[PDB]
Order: sequence, then C-alpha cells, then structure tokens
Amino acid sequence: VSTFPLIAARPFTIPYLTALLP
Amino acid sequence: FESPRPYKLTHQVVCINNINFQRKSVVGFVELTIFPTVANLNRIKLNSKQCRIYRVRINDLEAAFIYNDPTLEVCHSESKQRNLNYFSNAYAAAVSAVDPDAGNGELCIKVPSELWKHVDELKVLKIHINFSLDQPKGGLHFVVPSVEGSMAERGAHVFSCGYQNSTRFWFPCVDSYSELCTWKLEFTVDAAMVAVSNGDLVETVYTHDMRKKTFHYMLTIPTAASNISLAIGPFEILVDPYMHEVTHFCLPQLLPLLKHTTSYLHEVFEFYEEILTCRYPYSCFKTVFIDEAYVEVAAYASMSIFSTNLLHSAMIIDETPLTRRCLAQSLAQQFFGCFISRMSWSDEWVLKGISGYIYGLWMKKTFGVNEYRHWIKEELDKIVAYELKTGGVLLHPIFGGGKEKDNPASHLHFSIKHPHTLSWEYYSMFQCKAHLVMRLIENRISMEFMLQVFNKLLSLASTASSQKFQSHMWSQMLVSTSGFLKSISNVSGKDIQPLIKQWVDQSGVVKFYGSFAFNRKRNVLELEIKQDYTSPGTQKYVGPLKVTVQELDGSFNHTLQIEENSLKHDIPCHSKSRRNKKKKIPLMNGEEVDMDLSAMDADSPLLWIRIDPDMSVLRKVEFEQADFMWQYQLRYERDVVAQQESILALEKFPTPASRLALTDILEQEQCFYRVRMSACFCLAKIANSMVSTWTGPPAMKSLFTRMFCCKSCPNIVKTNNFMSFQSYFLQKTMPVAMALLRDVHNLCPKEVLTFILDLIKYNDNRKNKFSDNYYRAEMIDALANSVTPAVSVNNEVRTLDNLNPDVRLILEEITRFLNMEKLLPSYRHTITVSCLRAIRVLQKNGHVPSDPALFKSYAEYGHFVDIRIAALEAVVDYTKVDRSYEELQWLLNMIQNDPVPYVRHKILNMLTKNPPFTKNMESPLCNEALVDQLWKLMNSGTSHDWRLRCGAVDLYFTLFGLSRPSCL
Repeated sequence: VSTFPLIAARPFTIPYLTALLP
Repeated sequence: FESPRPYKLTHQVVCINNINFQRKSVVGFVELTIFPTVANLNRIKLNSKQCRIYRVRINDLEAAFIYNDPTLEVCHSESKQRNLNYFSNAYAAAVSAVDPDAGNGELCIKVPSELWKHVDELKVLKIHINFSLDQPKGGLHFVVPSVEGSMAERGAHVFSCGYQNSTRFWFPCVDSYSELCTWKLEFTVDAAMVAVSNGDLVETVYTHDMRKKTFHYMLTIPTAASNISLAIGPFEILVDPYMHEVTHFCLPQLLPLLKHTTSYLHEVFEFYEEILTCRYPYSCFKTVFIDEAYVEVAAYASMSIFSTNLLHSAMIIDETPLTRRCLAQSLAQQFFGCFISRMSWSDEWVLKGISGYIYGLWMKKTFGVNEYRHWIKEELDKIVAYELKTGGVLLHPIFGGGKEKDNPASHLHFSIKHPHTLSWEYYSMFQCKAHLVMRLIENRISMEFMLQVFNKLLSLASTASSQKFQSHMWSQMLVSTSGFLKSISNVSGKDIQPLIKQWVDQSGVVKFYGSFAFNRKRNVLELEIKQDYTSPGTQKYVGPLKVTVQELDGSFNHTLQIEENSLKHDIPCHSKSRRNKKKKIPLMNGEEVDMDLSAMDADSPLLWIRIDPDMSVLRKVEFEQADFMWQYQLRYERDVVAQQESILALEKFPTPASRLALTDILEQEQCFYRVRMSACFCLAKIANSMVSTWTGPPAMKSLFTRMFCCKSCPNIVKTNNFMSFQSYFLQKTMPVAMALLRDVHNLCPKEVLTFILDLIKYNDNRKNKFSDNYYRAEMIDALANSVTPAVSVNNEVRTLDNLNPDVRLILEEITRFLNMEKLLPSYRHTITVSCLRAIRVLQKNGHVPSDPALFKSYAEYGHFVDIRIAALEAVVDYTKVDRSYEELQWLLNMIQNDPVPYVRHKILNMLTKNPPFTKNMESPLCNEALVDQLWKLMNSGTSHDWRLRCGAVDLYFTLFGLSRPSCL
C-alpha cells in the first residue's frame, strides 16, 4: 500500500467504445 | 475442366426469422433450385453442422433424413492409438468423407420412388427445409454487452465470423465452394438493427407493418455459398463523397472515426481499375466493423467484415499503414473471393497469389516503393524462417488419389485436398509464397502481360456472369490453375513450367554458398567467383539464374548460373581502374558523388556482390566480402535490401569505431526509416562489443544532440518534434537501442537509465496534434529492455530491499503509466500492453516475484483483446519457465471455455511458438493425465472451429509429435 499500490482491473462491459475514443 | 460433382444448382433463398437474444437462437427455412445430373440420385447430400433440422420437404413431400457428425471424435472414444500419425490420417480421411466431393453422407435425404420416377421424368426440383440454429457454438456470433436489460437492445450486434467453409456451420449447403448460384435472402430484423449481406437492397419498406422490419437482399450476380454473411445491429454511414455508392456500417458512438478512416478508399478503387480495366464489378461495396474477428482480414462478396481495431481516427499515426494496408487485402481478395474461384482446395494458390500480389502493386504506387521492397524482405523472412522450422509449403495440383499419400510435406499433417488440416503458420506462409511466386511470374513475364492475362480472366468471367444461366455452359468462373497456366502461355509461352516445378511444385528454400574469390587481384585469371551450394534437411538445387555485381564506378555485371553446382565463374570485367586518385568519380551510378581510397584499394576494382537484387529466388545468401565493402555499401547503395543485409552482416562480427562512424553517418540524412531502426540495433550489438574497447563515447546521446534542436536544445531535447515522420519513427526507436548499450561491469547503462527517465519527464501538451502515445510505449519498452538479471545474488526477491535501486524507479514509471491509462486511457491500452510485457520481463529477472496473478487478472473477460492477448503471451512464458501446472490447466480450460475466437487462436499459436513441456525434456510430467485431456480437446470440445483443433494438432506436433508419449 506504500510503495506500489497498482489499481486492479475494472473489467467492464464495453471495451471498444472506451479504448477507441479520442 | 468440369466438376466431378453432380446435381447442378441455380438459386437459393434464405429466410432468417425469430432471431433470439435471450435463448439466443435463430430459425429459418431454405429453398433450393436443383437440376440433378443422373437418375437414381436418391441419397441427396447437403452438409452443415450444429443444425437441428425441423423438417425437410420436396414439393409437399417430406422425404427421408440422414444426419451424421463424423466431424466429431473417433468411432471408439478410447482408441488407444493416441499419437499423431493415426489421428492425422484418420481425421483427414474422416473430414474428406464429410466432404461431398465423392459419394458421401452428412445430409442424405433419400428421394422416394414417386419422386424418383419424377427424376426419370424431370430433373428439376425445389427443396424446402425448416431448421433452427441453436445457440451457435462455432458458426456465428451474438456479441452481447453484459447488461441484458436495455443495452441488449442498443449495444449488441450479431454476425457470422468463420473460415472459408464455415457456411456449413451457418446454414446447410454443398461443399460450400465451387457451386455457382444466385440468392434471394429474407431477413427478420429489428427496425433499428440493420442487417447486411451480399447482393442488393431489392425489397424493403417499413416491412410487414407489424413491429419489425424484413430485408430482401438479392444477389443476382452468380456466386458460391462461402461469401454470404449477415451483420445485424450497426449504424449506416454512406461514406460516399467521391464514388457515390460505398457503404459502411459501424456501432454507435464510433461513427465520426469512419469519417477519417474510410477515405483513401476512392484512391484504391481508382488504382484497382487502373489495373484491371473494368469497373468495380458489382453494384456496391459494403463494410462492417465489429468488436471481434475470427480473422482480422475477412473479406466476402461485395462486403468486408472485420474488426473495430482499425479505425485510426485522425490522430493515431502508427496505423497510417495498417488500416488501409488491411483495407487493401479486403478489396483484392474480395475480387478473387468474388469471381475467380478455386476448382479445389488443391487449386487455390493462384487466387491468393494474384490477390496479394495486386495489393503489393498497390503498395508500390501508394507509399514507399522502398517500403514495398522492405515488405518483400519481411516476406522472405517469414518464409525462410518457417520452412527452416518446418517442411515445405507446397502448391499441389497432385492428389494422393486412390488412398495414396505422396506427402513428404506431411512433416506434420495432411494438405492435399483440404483446408482444415493446416496451421495458421502454414496458411500464412501459403499466402506469402503466393506473393513471391507471382513476383517470379513478373520475373519471367511483363507486367503489361500480367494486365493482359488478368483482363482476359475477368472479361471471360464477367461475360460468363450476369446472364440467364447458360445451361451446361456456365462454370467459366472456376478459373483454376491449369487453364490459367494455359492462358498465361497463350499470352506468352515461355518455359514457366520449369518455374512451376521449381517453385509451385518443389516447396524448398534455397540457400547459397556463392563463394567470393578475387581474380584480377593483379591476377592472370580475371574477376572470378565460385558458385556453391549444399545444405539438406530442407534444401533445393536451382541452377541457371544470374548474378548482379557493382564495380567501382561501373557496370552492373550480371553473370549466368548453371546446375551441377561445383562451379567457378567469371565477371564481365571492369576496366583497369588505376590512377584512381585521378579517376575520382568515373560515373558510379548516375551523378552519385563518393570518394574513398579507404578500402583495400591497391587491387580492389570490385565493390559489391549480389545475386538477383530484385529478390527473384527464395534465398538465404551466405558469403564473405571485405568489411570495407559492406561498410561502404552502407555509405550508400540503391537497395534497402543491400542496406539491411549489410546491417545484419556487420551486426555479426566487427568493432572498429569507423563502423560506428559510418553507422551514424547512415543515420543522419534522407535515406530510409527502418534502415535506421536496424542501424540503431547495429549500434546496440557493436557497443555491447565495446566492453574492453570502449573507444567511442557513451553512444547515441550525441545523436539526440546533433539531430534534434527544438529551440537549439540546450542539452535536452523536449518538445513538439512531430509532423516529420522520419523523426517520428526515429525518436520512437532510438532510446530502445540506447537501453541496450551495455558494457560488462554490471552492464551499467546508468547514464542511459537516468536519461530515459528524463525523456519520460519531458512530454508534450496538445501542441503536438498527434496523440503522444506510441512514443510513451517504446520508451516503456526501452525500460523493459533495461534487463537487469543479476541483482538478487542470494534471495533478494521478496520485498527485501524494496528491491534496488533503479529497478524501483522503473517500477515507479510503469506504475504511473498503468494508472494513467487506467484513467486517461489512450488508444487500446497500448501503453498498458507494453507495461505488461515490461512487468513480465521484470519477473524474468526475479525482481518482482514470479507470480501470475496480475497477468491472470488481465487475462480476464471484460477487457480489450490486446490487453488480454499480451497477458496470455506473458502467462504462456510463465508456464514455460516456471512450472505452474495449475495455471496451465486453467489455460486449457479457458481454451475450451470463452466466447472470443481470436484469443483461442492466439493462445494456441504462441503457446506452440513458446511451449512448456517440451518434447523429450519432460520434467513436468505431461504423461500423467495431460496427454489425456489434450487428446480429449483434440477430439472433444473443438468442433466449434477447424483451426482450434488445428492448433491442437500443432500442440501434439510440438509436444510428443511422431510417437507414443512414453506413457505405455
């Protein structure tokens, strides 16, 4: 929790509308 | 000439009704228009899978019904012969029997004696079949956002992905290729959800006036069954403005991206009819984008249906090739998935030949004739690498007919009559050899004659199309290998049947020991070099060709070759190039300007060896020159081919600092992009050879100095360094090779480390209009190429130092970018992908411990493909080196169980490229039960698609190929 607390994965419903959105 | 297939066919009608999103099924009736060939044609066979028929009928007569699935397992489930060879042969014979290209049975409705006497009277019938696709478990796709309440209405789509003959898996037909028919197609659609298939919008108003709509697509143009596919749900954009009928379909909130994406298409159609001298031989062209692909390319009749990864919406520069690159394939194969058509699987190669070659011709006259040649070199890279991994990629006309084999290329599996035996490695290299054999047909025959041939092809085809069905006189659109060859020789009869029997019919790559000798080294013998070759395992002996040599400032000397290859040969000699302080430039190549006496120039009137710089013969050339000649070729040559091959040859051995000098000199001009990328990797290798010979500086910092002035750049280059795409790729590449620069004390790239961290600091605002994305990605990969294997001397894996020291800084940066792309996300989580590769390489040096649960949490369902695909590559190497049995079991269970095809494709592909459990090295004990489950997954659970069990065939190729697995 101190040095590197990476956010875990969300995984959500619709990936393409998110990852292909300027 | 003709088909050995009876019962000629004219027309067919589909009618999809009651398409479900909840129990997720489809019902429909088909009708077929048949002219039978001979009487007693009783057990009429069609073919499909995963199709519960509801009823069959011929003219209000439900006749008989036969329904087998030998595409499933062995007739005994415990046939203990659990090796390759029996399974390969048995499966080959099995699915050959599944094919109706013989008297066979999958759907043999028997004709009753009433209707048999009608056959004796009239061989004209109609066939009406009610049937229902279930949840499609290997034929179709119901892409569903996991909401199911309301967004199942707006947010889902439905289509058919599949391979060549997957029309079987969608609705019952023939051996689906090579049956010329025409179709009327009835589509029960939502009023919003638009369905797109072949043919034309022939009958649609607000249809049936009740709650929904219903579409009539009629394809009048006579085609075959493996072109038909229906994508249901997207949104219309005509992206017409230049050619008025170009039709595009994409999911909502994706639309203006097409407004950038789709254009340049008009230029492509302009190019293709500059080739073919026709029009786009159709009504319209239809294009569907989709979040999935069984295959990224996929191209059907008047319609290409492929992924929503290729939008490249106006700011995303690195898909400047790729998008229209793949669009090129989705037009060219279109035409030859249109009209020219294989008479058998063993007849195809001309198809993919001419299609891929045509879009190679596109790649000439669209961008980068030097990148065109670069692309050809990568083709040879793929082909040489694969047929030295494996056996040949052969283009049969020849059968093993009569239960015969005749297969030296059965190094794994069957090929002769069948698509569905092959690997994607094999099928890819099939297409690659297709490109290069059409280049050989350039090499014997005029491009103008190629235009002549193809125009004659399409003239005869388009003539033979679009008529009243000339009875018995119609199959001219099967334009396969033999008559095509005949038409070639009719245009110009040359000795191209030797070209066939060399390259079409001897699948062998040819290395070359053309051994450099040096006559006129003030020698009595004059300018001589010996020809040599022998290297079996996979060899081939090609004789009579020629040889291309550059003199000092003089003739491109070209010299014949022979078979019986213990040969010595001469050169059409240069002049006495003497007093060359005075002979400064006697015309090297045009008005090129160069002077060096730096080489061994007492008696060296030679400059460069070459065999066939236009890359005729499939080659892997091995020889030796003076290193001066290689470096001076890198001072200039008019071939990217020559430049990167001297890049490789000087990546092997040398380290003078003059090498470094000429490398950097090569990097700073207008020469070529990717030349400079491999030149960076040259500097990487050679400065890694500078441990005791650190003569030059800490390299390449001076290259960022002397090449990059923002505002004269007072010691650090920062800002806005784009719109000049030489510099774009070059800045994208160089710090990776800088992160390679290591000299053996602790390999110590500390200056480079801190420098790259500073590069990551100084990134730009929206002054760069270009989405500063991949630059981040490869700076991250440079950090991934800061491979430090040797910190943990004894046990330092386990939070001990909070492991130290620069590794932690790299961890800080990658942690930042992972959470930024969790927040920003910029374009496909491409940064996240490079990060995941970096984190695995950190596990491969034992700094963050070898634990998969991160990557496991990125192999999950609801992420992007590319994330998921890189996580699977990672966890595959995890199960390679680490011996995790359990996650392997998980992996195979997910190979069984997930909806996405392309992950199964790539799991099995790079699982086989990067295997654990490697054959005859069996420490992790596959013999226990893993062979059992693997044999099961070859048999069971894999009738979804062909290529999944083709990959399982590849698994048993690699893991314990040609034998018992040492179980019993």
